[PDB]
Amino acid sequence: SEQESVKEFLAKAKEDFLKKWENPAQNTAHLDQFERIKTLGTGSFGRVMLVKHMETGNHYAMKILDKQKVVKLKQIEHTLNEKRILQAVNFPFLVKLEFSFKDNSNLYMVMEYVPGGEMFSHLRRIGRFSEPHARFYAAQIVLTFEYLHSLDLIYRDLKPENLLIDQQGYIQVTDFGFAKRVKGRTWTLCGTPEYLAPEIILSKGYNKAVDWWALGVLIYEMAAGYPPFFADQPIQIYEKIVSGKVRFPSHFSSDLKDLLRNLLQVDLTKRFGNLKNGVNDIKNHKWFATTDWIAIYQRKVEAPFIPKFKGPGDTSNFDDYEEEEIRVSINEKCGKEFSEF
Amino acid sequence: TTYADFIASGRTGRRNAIHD
Ligand SMILES: C[C@@H](N)[C@H]1CC[C@H](C(=O)Nc2ccncc2)CC1
Repeated sequence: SEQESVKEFLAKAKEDFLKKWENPAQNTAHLDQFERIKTLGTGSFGRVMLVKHMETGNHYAMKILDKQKVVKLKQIEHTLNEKRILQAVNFPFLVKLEFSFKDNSNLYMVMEYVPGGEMFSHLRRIGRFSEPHARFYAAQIVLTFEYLHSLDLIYRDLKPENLLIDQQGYIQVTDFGFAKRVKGRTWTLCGTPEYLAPEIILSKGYNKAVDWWALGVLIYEMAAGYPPFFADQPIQIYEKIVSGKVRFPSHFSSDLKDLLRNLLQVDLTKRFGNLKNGVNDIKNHKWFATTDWIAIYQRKVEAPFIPKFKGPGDTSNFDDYEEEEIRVSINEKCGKEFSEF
Repeated sequence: TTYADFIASGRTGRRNAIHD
């Protein structure tokens, strides 16, 4: 009866998604409504900044993409995908998109500000998380992928850099730049090298099973403190991924090793998440025996770690970046390419 | 140790996505 309830919830969440998917919100704010405070992180197309909404006094995180840079890198369709998907989804562990708009130079997406910082920062500083701490995070991602995959979405860029910790110590998944809604197979070589499934590297055509492989890598990295395949050059990492060879640190519990062998399965027809029981093979695994899936979803479990928060607008959980001016050209750049944004 | 090998490696910082 637990399985049937999940199934009904997902049926309704699909209907809500589809109405927004088919009729996307557009142009819901303007730049001059926001005071820009500080840069929170960077990427190849622009940056994410802490901003304050002047009419309400609320703080947000604003993602800014340079249209000319997106075109140069051939990321037009990926950028249109990102916004279209993010405006339509609704889940406790996904960052909420509040406004989007564009001007002559840039695209803008304004999301809830998540003050606890990136999982990456905390993981590097502590070294590694204990198995129960790792388990708490992993559960949230399992439920998030169950939601996403039921909507025909593939996420494709799971890693600690993309996972933000909120005030309550729960995860928010951000950065939907490679997410795609797709019923069959897809072929784009994208993602982060340490996290890529072998079928992506081998140019085979691939599906949602790549997210389950990436979850294997994440769980290993959280519990070990380093990823299962690392080297100084990406080409060297690819060699290791396809080889089929994983070593586990001696402190891994036998249950965790077992989970991991089934997620890091080079053979698609043997990989947990891609068998007939689907996500249930993962949720029913021994390693997750103590996880109350409903309590996690409702956010009722006490988090193992809560970040220090010193009031609204505090950025102490984030690194410092050099600040750059936002230049807005007097001529419209790339109008046709981004007309649907 | 593997941990020491990792910490001395070129990839302990934030990792960029690939597009190409
Ligand atoms: C892929 C990485 N380069 C990218 C990870 C996401 C991050 C972000 O959205 N930060 C954020 C969002 C909302 N609230 C606080 C921080 C920006 C940089």
